Amino acid sequence: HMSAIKPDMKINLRMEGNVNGHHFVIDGDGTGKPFEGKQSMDLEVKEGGPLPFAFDILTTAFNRVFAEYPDHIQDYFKQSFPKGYSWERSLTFEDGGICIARNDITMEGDTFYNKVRFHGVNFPANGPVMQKKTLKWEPSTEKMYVRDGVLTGDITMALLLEGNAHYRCDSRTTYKAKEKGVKLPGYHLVDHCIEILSHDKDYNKVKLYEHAVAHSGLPDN
Amino acid sequence: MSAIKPDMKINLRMEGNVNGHHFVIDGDGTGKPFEGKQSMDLEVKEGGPLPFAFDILTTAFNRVFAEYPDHIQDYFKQSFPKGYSWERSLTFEDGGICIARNDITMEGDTFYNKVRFHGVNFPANGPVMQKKTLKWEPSTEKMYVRDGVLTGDITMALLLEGNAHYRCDSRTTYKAKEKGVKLPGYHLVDHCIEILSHDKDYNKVKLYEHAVAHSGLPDN
Amino acid sequence: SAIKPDMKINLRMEGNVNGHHFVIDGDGTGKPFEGKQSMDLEVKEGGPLPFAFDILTTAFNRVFAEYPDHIQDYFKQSFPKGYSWERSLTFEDGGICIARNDITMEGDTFYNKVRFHGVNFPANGPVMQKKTLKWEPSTEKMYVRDGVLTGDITMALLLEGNAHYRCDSRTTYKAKEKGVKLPGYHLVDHCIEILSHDKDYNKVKLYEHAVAHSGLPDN
Amino acid sequence: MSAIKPDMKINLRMEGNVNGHHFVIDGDGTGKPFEGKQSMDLEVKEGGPLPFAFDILTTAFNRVFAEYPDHIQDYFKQSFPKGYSWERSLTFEDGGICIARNDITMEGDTFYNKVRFHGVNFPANGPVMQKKTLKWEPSTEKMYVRDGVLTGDITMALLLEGNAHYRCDSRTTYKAKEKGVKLPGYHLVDHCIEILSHDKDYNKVKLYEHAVAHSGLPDN
Repeated sequence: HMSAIKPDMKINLRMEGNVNGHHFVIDGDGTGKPFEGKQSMDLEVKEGGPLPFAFDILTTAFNRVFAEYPDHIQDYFKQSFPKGYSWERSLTFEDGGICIARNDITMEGDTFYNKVRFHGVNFPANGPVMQKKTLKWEPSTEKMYVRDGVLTGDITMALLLEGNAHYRCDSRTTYKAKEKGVKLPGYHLVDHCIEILSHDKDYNKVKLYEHAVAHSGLPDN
Repeated sequence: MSAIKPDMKINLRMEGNVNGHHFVIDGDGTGKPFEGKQSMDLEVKEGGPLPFAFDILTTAFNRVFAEYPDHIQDYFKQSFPKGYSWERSLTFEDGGICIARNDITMEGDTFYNKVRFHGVNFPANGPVMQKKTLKWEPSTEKMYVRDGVLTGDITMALLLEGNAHYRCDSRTTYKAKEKGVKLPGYHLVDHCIEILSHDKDYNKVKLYEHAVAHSGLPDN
Repeated sequence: SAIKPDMKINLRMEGNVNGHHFVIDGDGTGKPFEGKQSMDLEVKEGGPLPFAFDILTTAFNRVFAEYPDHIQDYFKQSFPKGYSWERSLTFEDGGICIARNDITMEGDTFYNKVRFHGVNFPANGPVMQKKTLKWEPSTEKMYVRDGVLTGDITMALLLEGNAHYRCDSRTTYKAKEKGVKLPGYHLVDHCIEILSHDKDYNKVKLYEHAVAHSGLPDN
Repeated sequence: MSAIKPDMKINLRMEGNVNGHHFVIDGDGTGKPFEGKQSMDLEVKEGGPLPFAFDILTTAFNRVFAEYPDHIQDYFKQSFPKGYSWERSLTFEDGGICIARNDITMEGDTFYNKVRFHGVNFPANGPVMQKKTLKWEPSTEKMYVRDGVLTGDITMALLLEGNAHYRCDSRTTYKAKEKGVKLPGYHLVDHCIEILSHDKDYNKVKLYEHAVAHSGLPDN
């Protein structure tokens, strides 16, 4: 239908979560261009700071409506508004650390609202996360498809570590629309790149940016 | 002057969210720490009736209730009266993943458990959302130290109607709250857990568990 | 190089999946610098295969990837002495495959000795029941772990009725000669296709196109 | 008139490759199936000496030698004179991934095993390639039926030099050569395996394993 999505969107996000027995609340004002698949956010930890973990593991939980979609790819995400949609996500890191995240997404005019939740367990004390040895998320490629009838995305992720070592994480998100009638898209790919643009010593304030582009792979891309 | 007594009470509240259905469950239990045997009556206070298999939360309803033999260090009875806390991951073969955690404390003859539980990515047509589970099969927990921390891994299996099984890998880390508590060597904990009875919609459940720690073959 | 812009390809695989043994020969031709290669495969032994042919197909040389100038090309750098890989394919339903290929080049031809071993596919899975359609296009991630080039992939077989069958690959790349320069983190896009086949895939014509890039926001 | 005797011989030859290194290990030993014990002296005919920890081949060297109680259907002993076969995947925590196979048959009082074994992606600096393993810890195989086939999953751990552990998940699929043989229901199989003896190079090795099957708690 007609979406309600206009090319400059405000972004309003709200995260509550616990890693390793440590609670934190974080807020973010942000703005974006859904149709260019770009956005940036100003996160500010409202409780639980300084976080004793790496802020990087939180970042992808900070909306694939901001994915530049070609018209030969069904945009399950933009066609899900006004009503909106919600995702669930597991992150499984290679040292048995595992997070689950939920984000539920609505729209009040020029603004997306995100009630996000984040939980992480089993991070080992001398690992990259708890010792905060992380540098950035490398550029990834999300594999999009339908299983048991739900748009699913899997990703093979890797965090750059000091020493230019890499820390592997597997990602699986399930997206569900709030409204009936949303066409399921054929299998596709979504390149992204996420980025901490600026940040203070303790990470209590953070500038985040993301660029996500959908494509069919080779070749034709 | 022991912190652990032969007949103990168990007081628990869990709060969780699986597939986005919120819930709070409360349990009122009794145990025999030295016999590794305990039972519990749980009543759902919010979220009833639960739209997923009650079974998935049951191991998240305390290893002080294991019978430990003298030749295996008993970390959990050693962690009291101050307490301890576990974090747990449950990874289901169909994408089902839960994380959970329990902070156990003690007042006199009573354990106080604050428990959380979050489950994502269970399919609509799987054994959990369809409520086809009957019971956790009796299982063996592998206990070992990794990075300063007591850790158990378990190959779990949920028995289903039609008698197929449905697999879960669990990892649990246990952390004493007081310093200095001595880490056990490598060992095994035998478990069996059961819903003795329940009301139709699982708003009231009586749970029972039994765990016995051992060293395996060939000394058992 | 001495890797020519038009290479020929000599393949020879020997395999065993679910205790079914097979031997498969393939000869083809390539445009290494364009990142493209097709091959005519023939099952010399153990056919008609009791399982989906697609699972063997990535087992049928990253040297055929278009590498841009800002990315180290480990694979063409490894020649003319060559390189090797072991790979593991972990499928969602417990089915596991491992593969190895030694890749040598004498003259204008690449030679591959390729091994491939599969265990624990369920009797009624998409693999033993032949319900696979094609691999979907993919995107290998290349990084270094413990001084060895590694490429991990989120793979997915398209099946009958458009369902998918997930698979996770890990591949480790080892240059033959010492101290060949390890590349920085990067991606290869892939697309592999059976172009045509006969009834029981005793005869198979394959194509693959790989392009290396450093991801957004550049690619 | 039962096929299996209380004192069998074992003839086993293995062919294998880990990390591009080929090898052949031949074997000769004995054991008591109804007791669930066996032992064998293993000779490296080729590939020797072996770069990698010898322990990772050890479980790949027959559940016939498992002690089953009358209340559990013994799939393996009900497989013979015809015999049975297994496939194995070993998935190590640091990316190392093994797959193995064996066809077990019988000729008189001898079991004959054709063992294949292939490990890939073991990190040059790991305990595997660096040979810092000491032993497998005692374990418990979880036996159940998937798609009509006997499948046992294990939570394995290697003890390494320095009191650390190395984790490995096992999945084995068991298939009789004979039609009809009836599958048991869920059970546990306690294992313990031991290099009893070996030369500095590990080209000659004496092995011992002990298997006992049971219903787990509280029926053990």
